[PDB]
Order: sequence, then C-alpha cells, then structure tokens
Amino acid sequence: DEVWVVGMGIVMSLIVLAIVFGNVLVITAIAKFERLQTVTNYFITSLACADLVMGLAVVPFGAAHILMKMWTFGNFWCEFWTSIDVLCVTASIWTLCVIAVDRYFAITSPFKYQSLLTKNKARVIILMVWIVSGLTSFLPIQMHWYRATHQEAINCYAEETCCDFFTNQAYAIASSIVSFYVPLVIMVFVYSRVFQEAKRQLNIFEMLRIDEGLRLKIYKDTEGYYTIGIGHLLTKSPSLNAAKSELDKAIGRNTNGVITKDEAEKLFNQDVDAAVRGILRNAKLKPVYDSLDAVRRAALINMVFQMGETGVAGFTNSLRMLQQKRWDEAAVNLAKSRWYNQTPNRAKRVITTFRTGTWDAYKFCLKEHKALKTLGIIMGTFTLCWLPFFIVNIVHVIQDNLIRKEVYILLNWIGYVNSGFNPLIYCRSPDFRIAFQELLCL
Ligand SMILES: CC(C)CCC[C@@H](C)[C@H]1CC[C@H]2[C@@H]3CC=C4C[C@@H](O)CC[C@]4(C)[C@H]3CC[C@]12C
Ligand SMILES: CC(C)(C)NC[C@H](O)COc1nsnc1N1CCOCC1
Repeated sequence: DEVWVVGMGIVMSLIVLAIVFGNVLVITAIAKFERLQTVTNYFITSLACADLVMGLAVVPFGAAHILMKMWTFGNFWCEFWTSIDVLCVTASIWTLCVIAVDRYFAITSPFKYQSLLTKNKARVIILMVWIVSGLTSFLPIQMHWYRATHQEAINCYAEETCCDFFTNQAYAIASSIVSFYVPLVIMVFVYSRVFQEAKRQLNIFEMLRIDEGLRLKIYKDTEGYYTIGIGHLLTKSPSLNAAKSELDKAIGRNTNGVITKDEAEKLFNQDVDAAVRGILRNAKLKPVYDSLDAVRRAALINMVFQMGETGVAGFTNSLRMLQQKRWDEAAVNLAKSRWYNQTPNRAKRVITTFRTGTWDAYKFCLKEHKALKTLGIIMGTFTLCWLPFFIVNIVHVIQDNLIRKEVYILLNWIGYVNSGFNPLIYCRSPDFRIAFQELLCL
C-alpha cells in the first residue's frame, strides 16, 4: 500500500536521523570536554562509533531493501553491508563485556571507582576489539564460509537483486555463539557481581556522604546552623564571621569560606572518628553498639553524627528494642520522633537500615553508584533489543519452518533502534547533560 510505504519511510528516516545525530553529539562531547575523557568514556566512544557506523552504513541500506523489496547496490556491496552489520553488533557486545570486566577490577581494587587501565592501555583494548571482531565478521562472509547449499540460497547469491541473508546451520550457530552469547553470558555474570560488590562494600563514609551531602562553601542546614563539607557543623551562632573564625582555626589557613576535597575529607575523617569515640564514652549507647551487626553499627553512628551522643541517648525506649533485636518494633518508636519529622528522607534510610540490616535503602544513592546503574541500563537494554532476534535466529537453525521472513527482519530492527537509545541514556550522567546542552546552545 502507498500510505504504508510513505508511513514506513518517515518512521525509518526519523530512526536514521536519531541514530547519527545522537552518536555524533556523544562522540563530540567526549572529544571536546576534558572532564569526560575517562577510560570508561573511551569505551563508550567505541560503542557510539559502532552505533554511528550502524545508522550511517547499515540501517540506511536496510530501509531501501524493505521499501523497494529488492537489492539495488550489487552483490559486492551486499556482502560488505552484511559484514559491517555483523561487525557493528559484535564490536558493541564485546565493548559492553570489556566495560563490565573493567568495572569489576575497579570495584575490587582499593581505588573502588577509578579504572586500573590507563588511557594508552584502553586505546589498545578498543583497537584489539575492532581488529579481532573485524576478522570474525569479514573473513567468514568474504571467504563465503557462510553460504548455504540449498537451491533457494544459491539462487539468491547468483541474483544481484537479492540480499536475503541465507546461511548454513554451522555458521549460524558458530558466529552467533562467538560474536553474541559468549560476551553476553560473561557481561551479565561479571556486571551482576559489580552491582553485588557496590552494595556490599558500602560503608559509613559513603552513607554520610549520601545523607549529609558535600558542599565546599558555607551553607545553613534544615536546623539553620552554619555547616560545611559533609554535614560538619561550624557554630549555632547566626553570624557569618563567627562561622568563618571557627573554620580558619580548624583547617589552619586563610580559607575565606572555601575548602578543598583534601580539606573536607580531613575534617570528615575526624567527625566520623569522634562519633564512634563518643559512643564508647557514653554508657547508654556502649552496650547497644556491641550487639548490633556491622550494617546497623553504621546506622547508630549516623544518628550520633547528626544529633550527637546525648541526643541519640534520649531514645531510651527505642535503644532497648535495638538491644532486644526487635527491629520492626524499634522502627515504630523511631518513626514516632521529632528527628523523623525534622529529616524524614534521611530518617527513612537510617530506620530501614535498622529494619533490614542491609544497605538496600542506600541502593544507587551515591553519585559513583549512579554511574554503575547507568552502565547497567545500557547493557540491559542491548540485551532486550538483540536477544529476541538472536533466540529466533538460533531457533531457525534447529527448525527451518518455525518463524516467517517478516518476523526475522522486525526482530533485527528491534536491535537497530538500540543504536538510538544509548545517547538518551547518557542523559542520566550530569557530566554528559552539561556537555550536550553546551553543544546544542540551550
Ligand atoms: C567500518 C570500519 C572499517 C571502520 C572502523 C572505525 C574505527 C577506525 C574506529 C571505530 C572506533 C574507534 C575508536 C573509538 C575510541 C577511541 C578513543 C579515543 O580517545 C582515541 C581513538 C579510539 C581508540 C578510536 C580509534 C578508531 C576506531 C577503532
Ligand atoms: C541479517 C542482517 C540483515 C545482515 N543483520 C545482522 C544482525 O544485525 C546481527 O548480525 C550478527 N552480529 S553478531 N552475530 C550476528 N549474527 C546474526 C545473524 O546470523 C549470523 C550471526
């Protein structure tokens, strides 16, 4: 139908436009802004490149093959088009597997969020991917090791107006296992460990950085008292110079109301140490700290950090039920407090920690932890976009008459739309957000 062709033509054009402009913007943002020239962003550059090659050389000719129902580019370009197509996908899934593995080695290292690979080393890994995956994508098609022995296929090979991808059962299993499933199985298992390590390796220092936050300039909290760094109270006095005086003495230099990351961490390491020391000095809190597990020990430290040894001691009724290990019971009395009303968002997180005995409340609450979530969304979406096509592709190998030709192309296109999703997912990263709007002048 006429309306169907024009209708599909517009949909496919807006898909192609979204692929190219999206990835160009991403590549441009990493190339221009220094703050985005990281090891993990260099892998994203390789991912965005493969996604750009898709919408520039693959997807455009794919559309013409559907709207005209015939190949009008020759048998040399037909095989080259298919070779690039496979490479784009193979390079993308291996890139995602590398990102996953590099994230495991970073989280297991004492660096926790910084990569063990250098900028020169990362370039080698990317170049090795494109070379290795380039060989497994071009050699099995150019040497015609992919060609089937049935008449319908040999007729399509000889025909210059036929580019229907016909294959033998061997290649269909071999190429799909090496190219897609092997990096996918590894990626899923390795990045599930990355998520498991992130949640498990959560500590009080990260927990307070989540709750209190970070600001290197003097600000007023909910209570209204002068604060700086990670919830470090300066004075209860409503005077800026009084707040500045107590600050310059603590650091030991002319700060002028501004501190560094090195300085903010230094006072934070002191406050945390003072909180625990205050618990050990307090007779009411001392036996409660003993009975609690590592996770709930941090939750008591968190309250002592915000209110103070004396303030936390006032919850006599609640503390008694923490010792009794009746978490759900203690939580109700903790909720029935002025502290709960003062900071409900922070109170919920701390109360839930006591209830669960896990960091489940502080799940992806950290900025470094949000970065991992975004990368997990990229890998997970690639799976949802490509796995249906790959399952049906291997189902076709076992039984020939299982699915129609229209089902194969439709599922292949589900994977094609994926090359337009990745730039929109980078909107989660505030570093990319600022880069994008700067290049778009908004
Ligand atoms: C279609 C085929 C033949 C062309 C393949 C394109 C090749 C040349 C491209 C695609 C991805 C590219 C890489 C993307 C990532 C980076 C990070 C950047 O900081 C330095 C260059 C480097 C390492 C690129 C080198 C060239 C590269 C490997
Ligand atoms: C069939 C067509 C139109 C050339 N698209 C190819 C697909 O987009 C993906 O191709 C692949 N990339 S990695 N492994 C594969 N496959 C899928 C098709 O069968 C051979 C192995």
